[PDB]
Amino acid sequence: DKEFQVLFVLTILTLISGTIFYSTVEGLRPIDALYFSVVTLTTVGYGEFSPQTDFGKIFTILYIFIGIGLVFGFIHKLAVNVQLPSILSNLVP
Amino acid sequence: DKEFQVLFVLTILTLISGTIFYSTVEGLRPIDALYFSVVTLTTVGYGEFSPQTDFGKIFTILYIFIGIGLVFGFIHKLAVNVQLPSILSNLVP
Amino acid sequence: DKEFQVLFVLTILTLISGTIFYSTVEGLRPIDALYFSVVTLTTVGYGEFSPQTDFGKIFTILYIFIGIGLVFGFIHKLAVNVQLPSILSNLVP
Amino acid sequence: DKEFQVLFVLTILTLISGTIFYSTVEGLRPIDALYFSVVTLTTVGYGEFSPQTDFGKIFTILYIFIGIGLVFGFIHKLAVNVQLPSILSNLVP
Ligand SMILES: [K+]
Ligand SMILES: [K+]
Ligand SMILES: [K+]
Ligand SMILES: [K+]
Repeated sequence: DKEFQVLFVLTILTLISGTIFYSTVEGLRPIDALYFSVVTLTTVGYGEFSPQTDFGKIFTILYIFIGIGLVFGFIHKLAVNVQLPSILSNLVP
Repeated sequence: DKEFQVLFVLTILTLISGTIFYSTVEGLRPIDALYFSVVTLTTVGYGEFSPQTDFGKIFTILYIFIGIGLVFGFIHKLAVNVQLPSILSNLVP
Repeated sequence: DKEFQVLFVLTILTLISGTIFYSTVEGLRPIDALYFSVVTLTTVGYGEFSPQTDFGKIFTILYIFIGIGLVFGFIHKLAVNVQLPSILSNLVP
Repeated sequence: DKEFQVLFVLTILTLISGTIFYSTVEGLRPIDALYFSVVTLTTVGYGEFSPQTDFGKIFTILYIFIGIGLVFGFIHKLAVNVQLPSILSNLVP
């Protein structure tokens, strides 16, 4: 549960970093920057927003490599250590 | 096999939730909303439909984090506990 | 190595099925249909081609759920049982 | 740590190959070709750049199958053998 908290905070900080970057460099609204960061790191990739600048493209490359591991790490812990036990508890009437 | 049934039902409910949300908030046809929900949670992300409203964007963020774990959990069980044995059984003439 | 061969053939058959479906229902050139099938099941999802018909959308939903498991199963075996040993062998001068 | 170095170099070479291919065949700027290669192999798939030629489509199919395993292998090692210990070390004041 300390592992979950840590992954939770790391995920938030990572996404705040993306939000700051894309709003600054690609000129997105903060909400759009946050959304883009999430859709990128979860690898959903809508692409409706996609970096138009080389700085944006280079950062996105680095961001994916460093960020995917921590985002999926958090999702995996969320699924196995949080959602799994919760659904199980519901199954005992 | 009770695990498969549970993951099956959770996946259906999750997708129904997405269908309801996107048809309501983003104004998609139910079929398009369902399709969008699936393409989002499996992380395929065509993006032909992509949320235009901030409510849509914020929900999609939360939906991905909560939904990916249960959708891939179902796919993984479907693959290992259902498809794997089926193909194996076919390989004995 | 029989496991690799089986996953290889299952992957080919799965992709041929997608090729047939999308060329028929969505009217894509066979090459475009094959490409779409691959980009869908590997979850890359360019979306340049994305189903315009409801039949196309419903099939794509089912196709993803049934196909992702077998495609990633093949990729995983290709990586661990084929590429891994190959690169290792190269590392001994 | 020799495993990390090897996966690091293999990832670089794989991406250089993609950069060369897409700039040549699809006529992309090298930076755009590199970006496309990364967004493809990590399966993010923005699709803003998507192959217009059949040669491009066929290569992309083969590239995904051969490349995904080595890119995610590198990401996984980066996450578990590099990022994991680093964050842990930060947690001891
Ligand atoms: K993906
Ligand atoms: K994707
Ligand atoms: K995508
Ligand atoms: K896309």
